Amino acid sequence: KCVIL
Amino acid sequence: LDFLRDRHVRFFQRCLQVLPERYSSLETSRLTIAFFALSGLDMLDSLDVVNKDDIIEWIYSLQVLPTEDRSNLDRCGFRGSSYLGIPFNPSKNPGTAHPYDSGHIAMTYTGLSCLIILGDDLSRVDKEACLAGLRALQLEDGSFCAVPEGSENDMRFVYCASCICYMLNNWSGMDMKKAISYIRRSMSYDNGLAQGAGLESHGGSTFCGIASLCLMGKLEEVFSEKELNRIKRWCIMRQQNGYHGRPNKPVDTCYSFWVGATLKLLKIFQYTNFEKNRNYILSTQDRLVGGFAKWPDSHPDALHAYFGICGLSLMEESGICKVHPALNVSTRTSERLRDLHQSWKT
Amino acid sequence: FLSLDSPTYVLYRDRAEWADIDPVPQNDGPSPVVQIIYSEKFRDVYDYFRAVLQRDERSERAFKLTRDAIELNAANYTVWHFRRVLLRSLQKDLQEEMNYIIAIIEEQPKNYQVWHHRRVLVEWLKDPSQELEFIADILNQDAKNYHAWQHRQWVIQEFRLWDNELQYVDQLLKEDVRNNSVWNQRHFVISNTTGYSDRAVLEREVQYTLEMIKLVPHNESAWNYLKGILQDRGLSRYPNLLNQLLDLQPSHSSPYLIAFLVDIYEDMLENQCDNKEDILNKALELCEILAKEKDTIRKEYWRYIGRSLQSKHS
Ligand SMILES: CC(C)=CCC/C(C)=C/CC/C(C)=C/CCN(C)CCOP(=O)(O)OP(=O)(O)O
Ligand SMILES: [Zn+2]
Repeated sequence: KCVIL
Repeated sequence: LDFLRDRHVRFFQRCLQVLPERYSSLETSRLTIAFFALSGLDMLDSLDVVNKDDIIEWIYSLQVLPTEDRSNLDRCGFRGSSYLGIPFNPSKNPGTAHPYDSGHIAMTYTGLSCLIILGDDLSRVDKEACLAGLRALQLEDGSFCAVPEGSENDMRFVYCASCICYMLNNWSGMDMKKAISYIRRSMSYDNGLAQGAGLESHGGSTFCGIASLCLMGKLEEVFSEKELNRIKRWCIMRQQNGYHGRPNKPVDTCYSFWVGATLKLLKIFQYTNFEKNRNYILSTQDRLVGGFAKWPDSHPDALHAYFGICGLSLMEESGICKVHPALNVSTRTSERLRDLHQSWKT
Repeated sequence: FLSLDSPTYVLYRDRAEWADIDPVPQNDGPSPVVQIIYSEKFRDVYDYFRAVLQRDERSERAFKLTRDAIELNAANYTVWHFRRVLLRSLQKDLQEEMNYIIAIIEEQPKNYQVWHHRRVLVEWLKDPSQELEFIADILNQDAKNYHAWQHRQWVIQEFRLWDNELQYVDQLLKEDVRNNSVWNQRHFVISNTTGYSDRAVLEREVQYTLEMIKLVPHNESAWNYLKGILQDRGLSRYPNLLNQLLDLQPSHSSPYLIAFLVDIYEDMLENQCDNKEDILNKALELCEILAKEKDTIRKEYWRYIGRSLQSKHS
């Protein structure tokens, strides 16, 4: 996963 | 293999419908999930499969409008969702005062962006309120925070600010000179752009920096030719097959857009290897449920489904609209935005 | 106090201490978009969180409620903000909160809200004594965690804790000379302490990097550092570098080395060097070597660089 916030 | 277009259309449709209890951590940023889905359908020219009017009302119910006494201007913009419990109000009546209700820069950005994609004309958007809210978020160093109550500040939000100003076709939302200064100061010794001064340059922040400057129409003015050449070198070195976000890190589908789009804005994406990039992106395609993952044989999500598609778009994949690399919407949508801005000037 | 998975857990709607509060439900209107389905337990905690939030109740029970809301969703920035409001209002023991956030971050090291919370706490306490060790532990599970490095640079700069960082950097580079984050830290430390204008420092660094390159020649990070600390001084101003690199070419060759040479040659052409047309040819020769056999994936890029050199120096 890529958490950008 | 091949691009399973219909499968992805359904994937995005599902995202707009209902999400499993295990996506609760996205609650406060549901609006960006909607953006990934809508913009993704737009990119696949399938917005017809959704009720644009229902969604538009939902989005407007997320707008934080100024109160009667206009005392909450610095807190206007859009919410990520209705998690605060404020009664559903599609930007009709004024604002029902609440101690902790304010907008979030990334939501104001994706919100406006969604409205434009859905065909709305932004007439119900309190432009001045949003711009006032934006201004309040900028720090002395030129960067931005996400909410008036306070948060971390970095390049991600500088890009959000730029997009908002661009879409509202009004840059009074920021002190451009200071933002530009922040962007320049983020340049690393290796020539890429970092989240902030001194930090490791990164594909995500490099995109945010470069894209912001392009949106401001000041790329050439801010960086010298020599500088742009160094940045280009750093960016094109990110391709291994697909793209990674930092030297010596494994590739991830979403960088096919973050870096790819940057390369496009710098006019040298054309010199990258298309086949290996396309092959990598497709290798992360979920042939069963649709969508894309960051890595092959990994679970897909809305973010990678959207960016994987935009990555493919950069190479003009058969079946995918061309993506505007700086605004992060389909060129068609950017065009409609041009008409909108023009229409305003009357 | 009462854990969410305890056999005796009781919904807030069934707790006497909460009888006076009317829960506030979330409503997404007639046609909800990207609606997440919530368990009874989840919705129950948040229906009361909304109630307390809406009334800005600075109570001890609200403080305990945030602990649950956070366990359910640590990414809800509003919950963290409210918890900070309460920490102040109730004048809670911040040293205790430090232990709390320390555990939370270990479980969710990639969450933005938790790192921001810890930074606010350290600012409040003006105490950075636990920071460097805590970060080193996090970097132990992920040596490239961007949040960890960002926090580490903030702590070091804010409380001027430069004394041991260069040694920390040296230790990590030994564990993985390819960690691009550590090379960035090294440049961060040096440029903020001695700087690179001291020829003795520059020489130490250039020599250090060449040693690392010799150990693992195919490492973009090492090469980027070397070029980074010299590019603004002028690469062509170091005549012995050019020949030392040409000497490496035989065995320690890599696309990074070739690229470096091309960049050196270009600097020369940029500074009206002697044997201009000859230098240009040496560059073009390398550009093609990169395109045709050493960095083929960038074939069209290198040829594009070549065309740029010819049309600029002829
Ligand atoms: C909604 C929307 C389109 C927003 C655009 C504005 C933003 C938020 C851009 C974010 C760009 C970006 C990719 C930032 C990096 C985020 N991370 C994942 C940071 C640190 O986590 P790591 O796992 O170490 O990252 P990685 O290893 O992928 O570099
Ligand atoms: Zn990703």
